[PDB]
Amino acid sequence: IIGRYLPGTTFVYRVDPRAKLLTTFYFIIMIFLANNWVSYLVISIFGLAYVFATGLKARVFWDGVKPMIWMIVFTSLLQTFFMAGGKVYWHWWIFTLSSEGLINGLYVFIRFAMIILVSTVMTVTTKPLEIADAMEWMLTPLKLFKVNVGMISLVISIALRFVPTLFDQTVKIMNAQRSRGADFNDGGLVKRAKSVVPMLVPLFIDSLEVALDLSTAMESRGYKGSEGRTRYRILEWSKVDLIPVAYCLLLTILMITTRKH
Amino acid sequence: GSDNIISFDHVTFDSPRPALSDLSFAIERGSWTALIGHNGSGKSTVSKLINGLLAPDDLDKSSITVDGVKLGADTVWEVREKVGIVFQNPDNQFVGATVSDDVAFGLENRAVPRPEMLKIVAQAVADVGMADYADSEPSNLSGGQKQRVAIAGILAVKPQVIILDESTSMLDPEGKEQILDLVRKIKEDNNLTVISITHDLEEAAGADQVLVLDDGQLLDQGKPEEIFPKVEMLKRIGLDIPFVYRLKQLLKERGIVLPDEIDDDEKLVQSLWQLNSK
Amino acid sequence: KLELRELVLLAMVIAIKVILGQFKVGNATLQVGLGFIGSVMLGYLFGPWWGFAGGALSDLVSSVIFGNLGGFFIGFTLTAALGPMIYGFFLYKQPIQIWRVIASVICVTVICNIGLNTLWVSMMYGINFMVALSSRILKEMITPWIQMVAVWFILEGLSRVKLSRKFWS
Amino acid sequence: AIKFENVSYVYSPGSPLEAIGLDQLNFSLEEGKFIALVGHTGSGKSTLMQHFNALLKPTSGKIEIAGYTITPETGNKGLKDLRRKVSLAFQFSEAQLFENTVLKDVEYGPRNFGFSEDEAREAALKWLKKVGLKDDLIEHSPFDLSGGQMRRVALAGVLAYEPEIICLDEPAAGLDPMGRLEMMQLFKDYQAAGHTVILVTHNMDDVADYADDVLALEHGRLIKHASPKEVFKDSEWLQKHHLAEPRSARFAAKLEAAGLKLPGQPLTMPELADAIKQSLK
Ligand SMILES: Nc1ncnc2c1ncn2[C@@H]1O[C@H](COP(=O)(O)OP(=O)(O)OP(=O)(O)O)[C@@H](O)[C@H]1O
Ligand SMILES: Nc1ncnc2c1ncn2[C@@H]1O[C@H](COP(=O)(O)OP(=O)(O)O)[C@@H](O)[C@H]1O
Ligand SMILES: [Mg+2]
Repeated sequence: IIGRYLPGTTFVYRVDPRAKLLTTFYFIIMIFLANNWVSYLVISIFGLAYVFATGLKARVFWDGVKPMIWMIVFTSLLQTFFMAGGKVYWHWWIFTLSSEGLINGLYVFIRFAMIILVSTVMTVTTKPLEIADAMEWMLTPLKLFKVNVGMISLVISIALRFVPTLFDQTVKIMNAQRSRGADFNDGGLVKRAKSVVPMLVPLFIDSLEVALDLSTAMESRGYKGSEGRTRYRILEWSKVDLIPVAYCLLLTILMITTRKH
Repeated sequence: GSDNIISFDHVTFDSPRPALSDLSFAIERGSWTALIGHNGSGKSTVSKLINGLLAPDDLDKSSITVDGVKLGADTVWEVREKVGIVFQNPDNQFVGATVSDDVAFGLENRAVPRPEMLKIVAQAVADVGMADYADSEPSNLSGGQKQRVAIAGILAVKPQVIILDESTSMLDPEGKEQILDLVRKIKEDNNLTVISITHDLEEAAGADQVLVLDDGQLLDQGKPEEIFPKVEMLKRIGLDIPFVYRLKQLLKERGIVLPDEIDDDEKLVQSLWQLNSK
Repeated sequence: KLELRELVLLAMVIAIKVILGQFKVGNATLQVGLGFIGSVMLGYLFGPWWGFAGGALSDLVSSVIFGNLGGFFIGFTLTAALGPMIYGFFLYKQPIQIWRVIASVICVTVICNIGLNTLWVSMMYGINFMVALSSRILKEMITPWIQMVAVWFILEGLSRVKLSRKFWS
Repeated sequence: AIKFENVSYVYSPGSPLEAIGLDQLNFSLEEGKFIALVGHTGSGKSTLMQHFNALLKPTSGKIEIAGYTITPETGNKGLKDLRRKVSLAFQFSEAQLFENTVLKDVEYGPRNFGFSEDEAREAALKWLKKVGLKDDLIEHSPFDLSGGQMRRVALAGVLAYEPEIICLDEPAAGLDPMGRLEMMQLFKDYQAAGHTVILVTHNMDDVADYADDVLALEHGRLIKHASPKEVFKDSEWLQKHHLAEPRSARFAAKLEAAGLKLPGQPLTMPELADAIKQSLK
C-alpha cells in the first residue's frame, strides 16, 4: 500500500511542489469562507477545474474517497437533521427532513468532497521526495526561534527513507511469530493486547541496531552537524508556477465579493 | 612507507575485559592487508578506531598515525577525510533518499559547491556499475547494489585507505565476487590501500599481508602463504582452514606425502599428477 | 541535546509510529488503529517536548508517504504532536504504574481525540461543535478502554527492552 | 509426505506490477529425508518456503503436506494445527527473540500449541540442552547474549515442540565453524530421528555433505529434483542455471583436467581423499 504517485504529463505535474502545497493549503483556508450558494458554486467550479486539469481518471478520486464515505454520509445527514428548517418533507420523533436541512447537508457534502479532491490532487501528482522538500522549505521561518531546522529536515529525510524498510521488517517479524503459533487477531481483549508485544519488541530492537549503525556510518563520513553543508537536491521555480499564483489570487476575489458578509 | 601504524594500546567501552590489548601493527601503502579473527576478537573496534571514532584509553603511551599524521582529538576530521569504511550491513548505512543523494552525502558534508558536486557524483556513480540506477530508491536495490552505492560514496571523497568491515558477508557468492573485483579494480585505478576485515580466509588468500586477532591481541602477522600453513594455530582459535591446506592435512592423515610449500589448487593437482608417475 | 545516534533513534520511532498508524486490530465492525502505540513510544523514550517534535513530524511523514486524504491541515499535526507530549509528561522517567497509564490515556483521549479533533473537524466542515462530537463520541468512548490495556503491555515490553545491553544507558 | 500438484503463486494478481513468484511446480518429498532447496537469488526459494505452512496460499494449486491439504481458497482457520507440524525458521531468526527470559522465549513456542505449563518447560530445557546452550545462561534476558547464543535460542524456540517438518532458511549463515558444524549436526540428527528437514542454502558443500534430495529452482520454476550426486554431475548445466558446485567437486574437476582418474563422484572431502588414495593405489 506504499506509494500513491501516478505519473502524468499534464501541466499540473510540472508545477513546483512548494507552489502546489501552498495552493492546497490556501484552498483549504479559503473553503472556510464559503457560506452561501454563490461561494459554494465558486469553490465547486474552481475545484473541479483543478481536478480536470490533472487529467486523472475519476477512479483515483473514487478510490481516495471510499475510506471516508461513511463518515461523509453520517455527518451530512446528522447536520441535515440538526439544522432542519423551512419546508418539511418527512417528520418523525426527531428526524425532520427540511429544505434548509437539505441545503446544509449539501453544503457539508460539498466541503467534504472538495477537501478530499484537493488533497488527492496534491498527493497523487507529486513525488514523495518533492513533497518532503516542500514541507522542509515551509519550515524555514522557524529559524526565527533559532531552532535547528537542519536536524528537523535530517530527521524527516531519515524517517521517510526507513518506513518502507521497517514495514517489510514488520511483515517478516509477524510471519516469524505466526510460524510458531502466534495469533495476532484472536483471543479476546487481553490476548489481543498481549499479542502486540511480539510485534513491537523485535521491531524496537531492529530500530535500535539500525540507529546505531546509521549513526556510525554518518559520523564516519564527515557529518558534524547541519551547520556548513551544501545541498544536492534542490527545488527551483519556473514560469508554470505563475498559474497557481493567479489561480489562488483570482479565487481570493471571487469568494470575498460573493460570500454572505 | 607504512600507511597506518599503531603503537601498543587498549580501549574499553564500563567493561572488565578491554576490547583490544597492546595492539601494534604496521600497514604498507598500496597493500591489501587482511584482518581476520573471531566474532568477538575486536576487528570492528579496530576499524572504528583507525578513523578516530574511538580513542585509546591512555593517550600518553598509545599512538595511531595514518598518512603521516598522528591521531588526536584535534586531528580528527583530518584522518577521517583520508580513510573511509564500508560497513557490514548494506542497507543500514544507506542514508540518502536515492543513489545520487547517498553518493553526494559525503560531498555535502564537506561544503562542496553543487556544480562540482554533480560532476563528482556522476563520475563516482559511473565508476561502479550503476550508471542507470542514479534515481533508484534504497528498497529497489539488492544487497550487492547497495554495497556498490556505499563503495561509490566512499570513493567520491577520494580517500587513501578503504576499510571493508566484513562488507561482503551478507551477500550471495556471486555478489561477493563482483564486489571484491570492483574494489580491486578501484584500488588499482586510484592507487589506494585496502584493509579487508573478514571471517573466512578465502578473501585473505589473495592478500599482500594477513593480520590475525584473538581476544583483542595480534596473534600473528605475515604473508598468507606463511600464516595459513600454521593450521594448528588456526584450529586453536577456531578459524576456517582454507581449502588447499585443509585438503593437504587430510592427505597427510591419509599417508600421502607432499611438500609443505604447496598452495593454490593448481599446484596441488600438478603435484598429484607428478606423483602419479609412480 | 540529543546526539546523532539519538536523533537517528527518534527518526526510527517516527517511522514506527507512521507504520503502526496503518495497522488495525479487531473484529469485522470494531477495529482500533495501533497508532497510539507509537505515541507512547515517543513519550516513554524521548520525553514530553522531543516527543512533541516526533509527534508533529510523524504527521508530516505519514502524509508524505500514505497520503493525507483527510485534508492537508496543520491542526491534525498539532494534535499528533500534542498526544506524545502528554504521554511523555505522564510516563517519561517515572516507573510504570497502573494509574499513570490510566491518566495518560484518559487525558490524551480527552484533549486530543475529543476536543481538538472534534473542534477542527467542525471548523473544517462548517458543522458546529455538537454535530461533530455526536458523530464521533462512540469511538472515543469505546477505544480508550482498549488503549489502556494495550499501553500497559507495551510499557511492560519496552521497560523489559530498555534494561538490556542493547539500549546504551 | 509432502506433495505439490500444479502450483503457481503470482504476486499482486492483476495490477501493472504482476510478478510470477512461482511457476508450474510438481514434486514429492518423502518424509524422513534431508532436502536442500537451492537456487540463485530471486528464484523463489522464500515463497516456496512460506508455502509449506500456508503463510502464502497458492494461486490455482494443490498442496498435500502433513495430512493437510491447502488450496487457493482455503481459510485461516485450522492452520494452527498445520503450523504445529510444519515449522519454519527464517533467516536471522535471532531477530524474533522478544521474551523476558531465554527459557520463556523457548517455551513461547510450545505453549502456543496447547502444551501444558510443565510439558512446555520440560521440552524447552531439553532443547536448550540439545542446541548446545549451557545451563547458567537460562534465566537471562535474550538480548544479553552473543549472536551465536541468540541464534541457538531462536532455533531452540522453533524446535521445542518437535515439529514433523522443519524448514530452515540459512540457519548457520554467520556462525563460527564450530557452531556451524554443531548446528548442521543438530539438524542431521533431528532428521535421523524420523523428521523431515528442508534446508534453503547457498552453500553447496553442506548440500553435498548432508542432503539426501536437492530441489533446484530457477526464476520460480523447478528445474531439477534429484539426489546431490545427480544435480552436480554436469558442470556446464550448473553454470547455465546460475548454480554453483561443491569446492570438492571443483578440485575433482581440476584434477581430472590434469588427467588423473577419480572413481565415483567425490562431492565431499573424505570421498575426495579416498578417491585420491584409490587413484594412486
Ligand atoms: N557498544 C558496546 N558497548 C560495550 N561493549 C561493546 C560494544 N560493542 C561491542 N562491544 C564488545 O567489544 C568487543 C569487541 O567487539 P567488536 O565489535 O570489535 O567485534 P568484531 O568481531 O570485530 O565485530 P564485527 O562483527 O562488527 O566485525 C566484544 O566483546 C563486544 O561484545
Ligand atoms: N513482496 C513482494 N512483492 C512483489 N514481488 C515480490 C515480493 N517478494 C518477492 N517478489 C518477487 O518474487 C520472486 C521471488 O523471490 P524470493 O522468493 O524472495 O526469492 P529468494 O528467496 O531466492 O530471494 C522475486 O523474483 C521477486 O521479484
Ligand atoms: Mg531467502
